Amino acid sequence: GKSHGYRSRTRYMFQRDFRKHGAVHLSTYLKVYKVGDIVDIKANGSIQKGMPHKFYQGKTGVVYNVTKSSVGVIINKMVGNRYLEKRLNLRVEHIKHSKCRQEFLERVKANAAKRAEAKAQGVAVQLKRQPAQPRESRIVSTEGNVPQTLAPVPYETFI
Amino acid sequence: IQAKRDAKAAGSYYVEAQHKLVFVVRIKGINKIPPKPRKVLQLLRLTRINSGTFVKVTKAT
Amino acid sequence: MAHFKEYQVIGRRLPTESVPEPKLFRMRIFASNEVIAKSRYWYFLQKLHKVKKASGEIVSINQINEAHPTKVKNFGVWVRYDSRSGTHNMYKEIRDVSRVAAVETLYQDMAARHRARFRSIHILKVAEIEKTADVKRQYVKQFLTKDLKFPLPHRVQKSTKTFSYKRPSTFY
Amino acid sequence: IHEIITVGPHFKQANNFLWPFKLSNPSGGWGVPRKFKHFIQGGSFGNREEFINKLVKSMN
Amino acid sequence: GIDHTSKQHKRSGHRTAPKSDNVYLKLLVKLYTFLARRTDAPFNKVVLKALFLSKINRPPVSVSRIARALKQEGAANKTVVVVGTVTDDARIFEFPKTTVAALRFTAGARAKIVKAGGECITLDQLAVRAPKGQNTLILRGPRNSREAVRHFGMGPHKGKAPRILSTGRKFERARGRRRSKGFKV
Amino acid sequence: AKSKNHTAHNQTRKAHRNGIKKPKTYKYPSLKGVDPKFRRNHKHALHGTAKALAAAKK
RNA sequence: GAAAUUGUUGAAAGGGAAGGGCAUUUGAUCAGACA
RNA sequence: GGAAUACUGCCAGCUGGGACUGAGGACUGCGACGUAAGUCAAGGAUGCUGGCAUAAUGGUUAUAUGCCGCCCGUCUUGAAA
RNA sequence: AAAUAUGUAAGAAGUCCUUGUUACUUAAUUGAACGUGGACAUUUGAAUGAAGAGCUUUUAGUGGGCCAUUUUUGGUAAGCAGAACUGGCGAUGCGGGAUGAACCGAACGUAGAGUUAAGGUGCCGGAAUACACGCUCAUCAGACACCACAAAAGGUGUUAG
RNA sequence: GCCCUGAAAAUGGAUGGCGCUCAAGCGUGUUACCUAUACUCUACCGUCAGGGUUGAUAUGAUGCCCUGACGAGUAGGCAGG
RNA sequence: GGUUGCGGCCAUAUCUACCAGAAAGCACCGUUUCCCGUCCGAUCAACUGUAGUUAAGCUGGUAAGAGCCUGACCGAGUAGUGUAGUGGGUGACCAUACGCGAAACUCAGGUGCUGCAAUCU
Ligand SMILES: [Mg+2]
Ligand SMILES: [Mg+2]
Ligand SMILES: [Mg+2]
Ligand SMILES: [Mg+2]
Ligand SMILES: [Mg+2]
Ligand SMILES: [Mg+2]
Ligand SMILES: [Mg+2]
Ligand SMILES: [Mg+2]
Ligand SMILES: [Mg+2]
Ligand SMILES: [Mg+2]
Ligand SMILES: [Mg+2]
Ligand SMILES: [Mg+2]
Ligand SMILES: [Mg+2]
Ligand SMILES: [Mg+2]
Ligand SMILES: [Mg+2]
Ligand SMILES: [Mg+2]
Ligand SMILES: [Mg+2]
Ligand SMILES: [Mg+2]
Ligand SMILES: [Mg+2]
Ligand SMILES: [Mg+2]
Ligand SMILES: [Mg+2]
Ligand SMILES: [Mg+2]
Ligand SMILES: [Mg+2]
Ligand SMILES: [Mg+2]
Ligand SMILES: [Mg+2]
Ligand SMILES: [Mg+2]
Ligand SMILES: [Mg+2]
Ligand SMILES: [Mg+2]
Ligand SMILES: [Mg+2]
Ligand SMILES: [Mg+2]
Ligand SMILES: [Mg+2]
Ligand SMILES: [Mg+2]
Ligand SMILES: [Mg+2]
Ligand SMILES: [Mg+2]
Ligand SMILES: [Mg+2]
Ligand SMILES: [Mg+2]
Ligand SMILES: [Mg+2]
Ligand SMILES: [Mg+2]
Ligand SMILES: [Mg+2]
Ligand SMILES: [Mg+2]
Ligand SMILES: [Mg+2]
Ligand SMILES: [Mg+2]
Ligand SMILES: [Mg+2]
Ligand SMILES: [Mg+2]
Ligand SMILES: [Mg+2]
Ligand SMILES: [Mg+2]
Ligand SMILES: [Mg+2]
Ligand SMILES: [Mg+2]
Ligand SMILES: [Mg+2]
Ligand SMILES: [Mg+2]
Ligand SMILES: [Mg+2]
Ligand SMILES: [Mg+2]
Ligand SMILES: [Mg+2]
Ligand SMILES: [Mg+2]
Ligand SMILES: [Mg+2]
Ligand SMILES: [Mg+2]
Ligand SMILES: [Mg+2]
Ligand SMILES: [Mg+2]
Ligand SMILES: [Mg+2]
Ligand SMILES: [Mg+2]
Repeated sequence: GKSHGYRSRTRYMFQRDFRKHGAVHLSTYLKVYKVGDIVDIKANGSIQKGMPHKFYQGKTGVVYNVTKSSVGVIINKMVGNRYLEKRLNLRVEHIKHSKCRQEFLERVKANAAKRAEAKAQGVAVQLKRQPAQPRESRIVSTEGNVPQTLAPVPYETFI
Repeated sequence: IQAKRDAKAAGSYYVEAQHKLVFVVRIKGINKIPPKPRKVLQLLRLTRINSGTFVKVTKAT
Repeated sequence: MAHFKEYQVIGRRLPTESVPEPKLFRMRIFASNEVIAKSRYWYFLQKLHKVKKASGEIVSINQINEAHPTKVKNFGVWVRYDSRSGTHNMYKEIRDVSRVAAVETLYQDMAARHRARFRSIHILKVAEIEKTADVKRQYVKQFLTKDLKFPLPHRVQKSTKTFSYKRPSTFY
Repeated sequence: IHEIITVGPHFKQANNFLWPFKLSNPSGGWGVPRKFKHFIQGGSFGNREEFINKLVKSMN
Repeated sequence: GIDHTSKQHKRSGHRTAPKSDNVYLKLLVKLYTFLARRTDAPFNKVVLKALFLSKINRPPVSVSRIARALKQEGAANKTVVVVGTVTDDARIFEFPKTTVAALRFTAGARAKIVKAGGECITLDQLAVRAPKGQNTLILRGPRNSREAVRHFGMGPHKGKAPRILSTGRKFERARGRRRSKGFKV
Repeated sequence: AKSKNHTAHNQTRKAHRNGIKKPKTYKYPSLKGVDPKFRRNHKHALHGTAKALAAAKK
């Protein structure tokens, strides 16, 4: 019959990265997590104790707890037509601080700046992100550049 | 008009700014539309055939 | 695909900081409107260069009018076509008054003789044949004999009423 | 109209203010025999550029 | 047709009159829509609604819960409004003056209130006195203290009172309810 | 009497009738599952400042 | 003293069923509204 | 050299024929034309003329004619079967 | 190592500063957590949309499904058997495909006028025995998706290469 | 490429039928035209929503009035009758 | 800049073959009373820093070197793919339209960067 064990289907998923087997490098352990920290989850196969379940691979959650060798991450898993809350107890080896928010966080610091930079000046700001605008008129020269004319090419083989 | 001429004059090419505004007309009826387009159709308020709205053109539209 | 115009199209790859002023390329394109002309341009360019419309830019699109549009002209034509089994290069000669005329009938001929729809054809070259006796196709040389004449045997006047009181006569 | 065609600083507000236009079928037809193809392929859907006007009129 | 995006012909889902059939109520409501329509005072449309409230969404305000409210910072001279019955509470010993306006005062409630030199006011007298409900303090009773909500949300690990008739041991307190009888909840 | 075994057909239809209800966020989430050594002390800590912020109003 | 079902009388239609829908001709019948 | 024309587009340019519709029922609005009094096509038809005043119109009904219409009920993925 | 699909983030529940609380924690008023006091408003931090959003109780029917395009397993195969996503039929008439559950078009209150879809326009049958360039002559021609089948291989028939 | 050979089944029979051959056939182009319960404008019915209005000295306050959008339906729910 | 002790990233650091390395440092190196461990003072333990050496370790440099790392309109807008059609084709399959887009390949450049502390012609 069918088989559906805890780690079933996870062949290549918990595998180890080419030429990156061996010990986990010591920075993975020097990093420091606090509550409220956003972390990305990716299981490290060499580390069996405290692995996330396969479902939570490539998932991102928030630290809600900090213990001796672990962080508790809460994930929103959705089942049926709704999300429930899942606290995951993960070991520090299956977790990294997430860059999902640094662009924001960078942007805020930046926005606060050119806002005071503008305030202390004479207001005049405009600092929402706008999306890619269509490009403007422009003139293209021929100094050094006459259009080369191409045609389509007959059928050939080389074989 | 005079930009295009002034450029030809100068041996060059005046490429107009790409358009900032388009005008969309729903052309297809109401049924057998797959979800993602069908959601978007709504988002652009085109939920019945031959109706139509203006759309400001950015990457994100 | 319709009644043809002929467009010079010009695109280039978008400018970069380190490569401002890319290279500029031209194609004469036979298409009906010029929305299709730009499409075709991009079609072929991506079959020649690393570009796609996304990373390129049309620079100019201009209609090219036939120079001597009431001059009977012998066109030799070069076409890459696609049949069912395989693909094929081909040379035809078309006698008409404009290149646009010519391209119109080419497409008709490729539809009729070879069942080639528009998609499956590539105009390679369309160029005016200067001296006769470089004309190479007997269905055209036929039409350059000196002092040429011909009757139009078996006339067919088109009736405008369902009934006739006469009995027709196809003299002419 | 102005705020609309120039795509002004307040276009979101201006354009949304207008209820989606409800026009009729093109008067003298679609010019194509089969609608649901790209404009380029001889059908009616897609970006047909400055050719939208000729249509929108017939349907307005 | 229209790719609809929202159920067509949906009723607002709020009452529009009381469901009750009492003239007097229908009158009070008659007063208050007029006030609600022509005073822009927000206090009036709040009332107008509550007059439509079913008996459940009208839990009684107790006279003690009233005395508490007046112990608010700067509230002791406000006149409390209660769009339901008001009831007496043997548990407060000191009750204040004030002016309570309601749909019903129980015997004891009105008693106690008055004994302290207070005043029981019908909602229509409250109207003439305070057309914009000037200086009013609206209290609501505890909706969720109903015995029924005890049983709403019943399921494993939600700890919420079986719908049960007779109770005591022998009544749903074995397998499923303890660790030593299969499992627990 | 064999019959259909299993399909997902038409299930997202149904989930979407009435939701996929975005997860619902609360400021002040719970301390459920939070290390108890922490929580024990954290209790006394709050108790402390509460007491202080009472004595602040004297 | 209903109905199914029957006799007579009267009217009508009917080239391998009949009945039905929208419409109008034709025949029969009829309400109203006019001052 | 200097025009014309085609093609595409624009006009808050002018103008003919034909069809369906006339909801509303004092006033009240936004306007337009007038030097003005005033006028108007400006928040939905009025004017003028004729014919019948009745089976004329209209309803009903029978028949004919054009097009169209399989037997309901039911179980069923699916029934005129 | 893609394409499609998929987690999170895009602020007031925000970012900083000033220095309380504890029994946790540090060599250490070190840190951790929770605070007090203070500084910055809608270009307060992308787009589009929003006939609003949230929440609670209760109860029906249902728990034989079948089809299409694409992905796809078993099978020589099936109008066969089994999955994936979406769309449908079921539960639904209307126009088209002569006919037809599922294709195309389009989703229904009672109507007038207009314009169309898909599909058509010799006659049946509303609508060009319209225009244009070729091709084809079959003593078993051919004739529009789904779709109601034909293959290898041949022809000094004819066309263009 | 089109056409022909390859190409054999049972009641008589099906490009839908007639019939069509510089087609009424095959490929391709260009116009016009026909007509859905769809689209546009209008009337009327009903549903849902937003406004207005207790002021007598006349008749429905669950009323009266303005305005907008929407209308398929088995099983099944509810409502008004 | 060299070197050492503790490192981070973990091959631009590895692999193969040559060659050069001042000064310090590391090293190899001397000894077996003691703690300690071995079949064996080779490893491991002690002791000297004295008796010796750059041979090795180590560091660096050479190589149309192996590998590895980086780049490029080199291949290739190729393969594959999301979307569309009453597109072609008996089929197998194939074109076209609006998008996304590789891997091999080819050629070029490169061959550890760097943190804390002590030390050194
Ligand atoms: Mg298995
Ligand atoms: Mg099981
Ligand atoms: Mg290893
Ligand atoms: Mg274990
Ligand atoms: Mg829009
Ligand atoms: Mg020319
Ligand atoms: Mg017109
Ligand atoms: Mg016309
Ligand atoms: Mg017309
Ligand atoms: Mg067609
Ligand atoms: Mg019009
Ligand atoms: Mg109790
Ligand atoms: Mg069984
Ligand atoms: Mg079965
Ligand atoms: Mg089953
Ligand atoms: Mg009797
Ligand atoms: Mg009769
Ligand atoms: Mg009749
Ligand atoms: Mg009238
Ligand atoms: Mg009227
Ligand atoms: Mg009469
Ligand atoms: Mg008469
Ligand atoms: Mg009859
Ligand atoms: Mg019939
Ligand atoms: Mg039955
Ligand atoms: Mg059966
Ligand atoms: Mg039946
Ligand atoms: Mg996503
Ligand atoms: Mg909006
Ligand atoms: Mg709203
Ligand atoms: Mg239920
Ligand atoms: Mg059940
Ligand atoms: Mg059953
Ligand atoms: Mg389908
Ligand atoms: Mg059923
Ligand atoms: Mg249907
Ligand atoms: Mg058929
Ligand atoms: Mg389709
Ligand atoms: Mg017939
Ligand atoms: Mg006809
Ligand atoms: Mg086909
Ligand atoms: Mg053959
Ligand atoms: Mg041949
Ligand atoms: Mg046949
Ligand atoms: Mg026919
Ligand atoms: Mg034809
Ligand atoms: Mg014509
Ligand atoms: Mg209708
Ligand atoms: Mg209904
Ligand atoms: Mg419905
Ligand atoms: Mg030395
Ligand atoms: Mg010894
Ligand atoms: Mg030794
Ligand atoms: Mg040792
Ligand atoms: Mg040496
Ligand atoms: Mg060493
Ligand atoms: Mg090398
Ligand atoms: Mg694809
Ligand atoms: Mg296909
Ligand atoms: Mg291919």
